[PDB]
Amino acid sequence: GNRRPIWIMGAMVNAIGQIDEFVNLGANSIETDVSFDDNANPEYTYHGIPCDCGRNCKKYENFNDFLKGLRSATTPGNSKYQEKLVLVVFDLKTGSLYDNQANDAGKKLAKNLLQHYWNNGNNGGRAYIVLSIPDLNHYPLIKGFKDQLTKDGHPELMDKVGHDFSGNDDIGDVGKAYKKAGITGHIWQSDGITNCLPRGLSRVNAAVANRDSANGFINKVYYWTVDKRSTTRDALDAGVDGIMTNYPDVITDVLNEAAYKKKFRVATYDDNPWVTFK
Ligand SMILES: [Mg+2]
Repeated sequence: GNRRPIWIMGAMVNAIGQIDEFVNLGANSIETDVSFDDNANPEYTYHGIPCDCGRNCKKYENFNDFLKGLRSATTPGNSKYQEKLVLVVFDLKTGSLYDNQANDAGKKLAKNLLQHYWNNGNNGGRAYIVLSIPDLNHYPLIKGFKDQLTKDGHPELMDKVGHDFSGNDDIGDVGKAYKKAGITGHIWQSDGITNCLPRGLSRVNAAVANRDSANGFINKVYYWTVDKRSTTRDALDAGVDGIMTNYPDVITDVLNEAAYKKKFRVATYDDNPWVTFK
């Protein structure tokens, strides 16, 4: 049947210059860390130590600077536009906040994205965005984000927004979180661990089983962080939709292997990331 569209996602793309670096190596998507200040306002795109093996952990920007860069990379006609860059996952570092600031953090995030990425609806960046939350108990962040875009008069930009819970929680507990949050679509499911440590495919397989089941809730599954061809092949054979990597050119080389070219292709803008592949 048809080739599954795959998101090749650059890991820890936290400096404006790294957006071209990863996209030019073959990524169609990036993952970016977002730190929060003591008032739940996004502050930096900063991961810090410890981080993946072989990476400098300390590159960062002011978050709104990063968003203006990412807007340039994803706005047709801009001198820096990358037509291939179609998804951004924000790894929201809400661990520094109290649980009762999760909703406030969603609202602050929406205000910044509206102003600096979507430019108040004037010729904004076109990428789809996944709000990845590391703690299921922070699910109120989603309502905050949606209510703030609604208040600001751009509720439609939620068509460009999806969701992930990154903590490797049990799949049924993830689904309960989404039920609590009132969410019924646009759901990505991460599974992974730092490239520094080993991991098998058991939870990836459970996430794919949920995604492909008649009444499951996951639309897409992505596995992180994968820097080896063998691991790439294992994840593709498991049926994942995304692979997060420090080396997009390794993943691209695997997808260009003749057996994999028959079964997968690199996702473009017209592949809606919220639709389960059939
Ligand atoms: Mg991260």
